[PDB]
Formats: sequence, C-alpha cells, structure tokens
Amino acid sequence: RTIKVFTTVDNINLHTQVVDMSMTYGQQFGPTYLDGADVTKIKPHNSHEGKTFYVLPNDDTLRVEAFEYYHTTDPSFLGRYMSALNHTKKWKYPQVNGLTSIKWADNNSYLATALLTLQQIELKFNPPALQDAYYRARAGEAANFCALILAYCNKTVGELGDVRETMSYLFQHANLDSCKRVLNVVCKTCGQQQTTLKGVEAVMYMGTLSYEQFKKGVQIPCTCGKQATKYLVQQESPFVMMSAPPAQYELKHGTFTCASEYTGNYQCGHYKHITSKETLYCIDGALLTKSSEYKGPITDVFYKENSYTTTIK
Amino acid sequence: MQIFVKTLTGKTITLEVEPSDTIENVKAKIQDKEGIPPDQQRLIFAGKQLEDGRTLSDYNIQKESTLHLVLRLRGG
Ligand SMILES: [Cl-]
Ligand SMILES: [Cl-]
Ligand SMILES: [Zn+2]
Repeated sequence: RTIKVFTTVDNINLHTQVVDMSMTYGQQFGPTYLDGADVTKIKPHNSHEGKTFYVLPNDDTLRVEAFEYYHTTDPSFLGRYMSALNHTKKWKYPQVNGLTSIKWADNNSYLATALLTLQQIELKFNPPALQDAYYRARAGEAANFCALILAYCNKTVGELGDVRETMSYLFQHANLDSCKRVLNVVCKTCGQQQTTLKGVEAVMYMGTLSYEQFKKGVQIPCTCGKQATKYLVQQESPFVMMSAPPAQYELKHGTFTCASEYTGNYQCGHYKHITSKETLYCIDGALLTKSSEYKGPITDVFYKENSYTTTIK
Repeated sequence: MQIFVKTLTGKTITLEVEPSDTIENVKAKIQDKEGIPPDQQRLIFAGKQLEDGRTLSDYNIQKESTLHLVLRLRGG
C-alpha cells in the first residue's frame, strides 16, 4: 500500500514521492514536516494523499534548492524555522493604519517592532524566502516572515530580544552592497583620519540617536590623549539606523521615519514602535495612540536618506 | 598592548590585549575583570559594532584605543 505526496525545501519546487504506508516519513525521507508539524516518527495517513511535506535536504537537488531559497547551509535552519512557524501561525497580525503589526504573545514585542520598521525603510532582501514572506507579511499574513526572522536571528519563540541585533542580522541578508559611509576624525594635534564603511556597517551607529548630531560632530578620545571630533562626510544609503543605550528622548514630528521605545531594564523590557505620519503614532502590538508630541526611553531611530555630503571643510 | 573600555556607568577598564585577539577574547578579559557574561556584552569602536570572530587588527584597533561596552536589550 502506497500514497503519492510532494516533498519540498522551499514550498515552490515540489517533488512527487510514492511513500510506503508501512514505514514512517523519517525512514523514507529523513526529518519531515507537515504545515510546521514534525511527522518524522509518524506513519503515512490516507488524508496525506496529495499534501506537501518539508524535508531536510538529503541529496544535491534539495541542497541546491535550499541554498538558492534561504541563502544558508545551516542544517538546523529548517527545524528551527518549522518550530517557530507552529507558534507564529497562532499569532494575530492586525493592520494598524496600513502597517502589519502583531498582537502581544510569546515575548514578541521586539519582533513586532522590527516588522513595523521593515515596512517603512527601503530594503531589498537577497534570499527569495525573505522576499516572498515579506510580501505576504505586508498583506497581513506575517506568520512565515516572523518564523524566518526567528530562524535567521537564531531566536526561539518566547525568548527576549533586541531590535538592533534583529535588524543587524536581517541587514546581512539585504542588498546594501552600494551603501557607503565616509567619516572624518580631526585631532587639533595629530590631524585628520578619514574612514570608509560599506554595506551593513554604513547604515548602523551605536552611541547617539541624533542623525543631526552625527553630521555636526561627536567628541571621541584620540590615542594622543586629547578629544577629537568625528563627523559624517558622506552617506549613500536609503536609510540610517541611529542607536544608543535607552534614554529619555523627545521625538519631533517630521524629523525621523520611525523609532524603538524600550521600557524596563537589562533583564526585562517591552518595545513600542513610534512612527511619524500626519502626527506621531505609538503602536503597541494591536494598540495605536496618536499624539502631537512624544517623549520616552528611545533606543533606535530610523531616518530616510539618499545621498548626503557635509559642508564642513 | 593596552586598550581602554568605557562601561555604561562611565567606569574605564584597562585590558592587556594583542592585535590578533578576537572580539570573544576581549569579552573573556572583561568577564575576568567585571564578571559580565560574554553573551550580554556588545563592544563598540567609535560607533561601529565589533562582531565575534574578527580581530582587533581587522578593525584597525591600536594601543590606547577606547572601546564602549553596551549590553543586549531583553524586549518581550
Ligand atoms: Cl524543493
Ligand atoms: Cl524584499
Ligand atoms: Zn590626537
């Protein structure tokens, strides 16, 4: 006795299989999943006829397809993605003034903040998996995108998280190749040192939330023992992320794209997302509060950019 | 060679290091001196996040250079 089923690594390229109904999926395919559920130790059932099963790559065809879809060789990736998916399919993805959010569940506030952010910055994902899941997420069906973010960032459902770290890992999988940052450090004694950063390093900064302050100059130690001034010479990127340890900060309407608010301490906290539209919006999972002003403990601010050149001589 | 590491309180820490030391190596030296677990630590050089499995030489960090130690957030 046998049924036909489809095996896949990507849910786009399906491989017809004839499965011996007296053996477990595991003995026949290796590790096997059905709509996120692990069926490795399970024997084929009648109503499995015609259904699609994910399998761990166990041959050169599945290996190539897996790499082309996900851009990773981690053999733990599929199981981690499938484990997260069982939870993320149970979350609720409300539309909050045209953006997909997540209702609070399983310590997901950092994830909802990242998801809202990704819908507001210009980013091209390289892995087809992230490109496809992103478009579904933007339409309200974000479960696969959320499970992929957890898999790529090596996070488990319910684990506490850092938006800055989540954005950073996801940016490794974005086409930021042509993003460029030039910095100048001026010591009155030693002279001027210019540095060029590219890709992810060109769009991140940890130390100040203010894009304007980065342009104007920040005081840093010079190895001579004096204070030097560091300033942005040139920025070529569609956005910048400015981060700092969480601190009371005033967000002014029209002067930024969106921001992460972190309330709590280094053991436990809660993120809210602030975005600048016709007024200031504070999105807390499914809840939306509109205000003319906002002050709170901010840790990330995103600004839109194309090309900036300093006038500092 | 010595580097300096500024903590969130403004405490400055001296470490003994070598240009080929990985970031993980520097995190152990801070775990030794302050007892902070390496997994909580994030090392910053003049705004740039230093990543595990790159060296001080990779980032052109030289003697008398100052790093910043920040900690991962725990949002839920
Ligand atoms: Cl496939
Ligand atoms: Cl994309
Ligand atoms: Zn100097």
